[PDB]
Amino acid sequence: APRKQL
Amino acid sequence: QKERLLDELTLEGVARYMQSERCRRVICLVGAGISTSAGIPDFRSPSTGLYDNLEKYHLPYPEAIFEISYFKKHPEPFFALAKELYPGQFKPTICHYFMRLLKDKGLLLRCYTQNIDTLERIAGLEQEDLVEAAGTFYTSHCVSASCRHEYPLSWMKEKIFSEVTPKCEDCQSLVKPDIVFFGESLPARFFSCMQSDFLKVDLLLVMGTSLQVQPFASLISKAPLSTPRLLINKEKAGQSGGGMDFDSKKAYRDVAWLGECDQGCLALAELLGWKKELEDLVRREHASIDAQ
Ligand SMILES: NC(=O)c1ccc[n+]([C@@H]2O[C@H](COP(=O)([O-])OP(=O)(O)OC[C@H]3O[C@@H](n4cnc5c(N)ncnc54)[C@H](O)[C@@H]3O)[C@@H](O)[C@H]2O)c1
Ligand SMILES: *C(=O)CCCCCCCCCCCCC
Ligand SMILES: [Zn+2]
Repeated sequence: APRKQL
Repeated sequence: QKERLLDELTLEGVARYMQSERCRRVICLVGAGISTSAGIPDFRSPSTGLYDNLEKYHLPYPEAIFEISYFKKHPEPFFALAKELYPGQFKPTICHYFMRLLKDKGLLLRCYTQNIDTLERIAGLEQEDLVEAAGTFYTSHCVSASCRHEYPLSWMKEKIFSEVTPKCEDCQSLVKPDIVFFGESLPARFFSCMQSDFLKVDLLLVMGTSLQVQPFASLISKAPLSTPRLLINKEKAGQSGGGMDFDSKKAYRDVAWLGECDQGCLALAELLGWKKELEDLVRREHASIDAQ
């Protein structure tokens, strides 16, 4: 599952 | 085929289109700007924004407080911040209720929200209407993989106001709100719903987000090329499916409306002849909340 990032 | 379905790249355009028989399936994408009227600060606004208001938590930098690995080694800044920010009252905005009315009018396929304030559920959106893309403060879990004890809001609130850092009563592992901290995986539902929903979407309605958080931001370019996209924001976002082209020779489906999300929703309500119905919805529901 790809990932929370700015 | 990059077809054209908006007659004009204005909010009247979008309204007429919304009144067409074709427009049956709306997706909302929302962020922190839709709750600023309810007294919750966003990150990016100046002086008021959260990234200009953390200095007094002695962090490596502002962003760190919301980072999963920093939270893990030191959860205290976050929980002290949670106490500073914890609202006296959870009262959804007009923007919120504008999506409630979509649901009521049969037009809401989904709301994809970045907020963790639960105002959407409170405003009447059922679980099935929602993808909480950054999770929720409503429930919490201990971080031990093999325990994963749920704890209620009240337990978590007790602890916060007590200035006690939440520890699992059983295993002693740190207890985290079911928020998706930066560095975390987004929930399973997000990707699965995005596979199903964007093949039925007649209109994208994007409100109060700077579209800098991934992979939520890219949702815009999952839309069919012919699907019109309305932004309701103070500032233009989505520029850098393709990013938002508002203003160039090639523009064909994107509109920006620049102002407060509350103001925008009321204006669109107006064009649909919804203004009174929306006014009455806010009032009845606001009072029902004050009744508790
Ligand atoms: N309520 C919350 O849950 C909350 C609050 C603050 C931050 N956040 C987190 O911040 C992250 C950043 O994403 P974001 O884009 O939502 O926040 P952001 O601060 O990056 O951007 C918010 C956007 O809303 C605009 N805006 C602010 N107030 C507005 C108003 N009243 N009317 C119209 N537009 C308004 C700002 O100009 C900005 O473009 C998200 O991941 C979210 O989880 C959540
Ligand atoms: C996604 O960006 C993860 C970081 C979430 C930011 C949390 C901001 C919420 C501040 C309000 C206090 C909590 C009360 C529900
Ligand atoms: Zn535990």
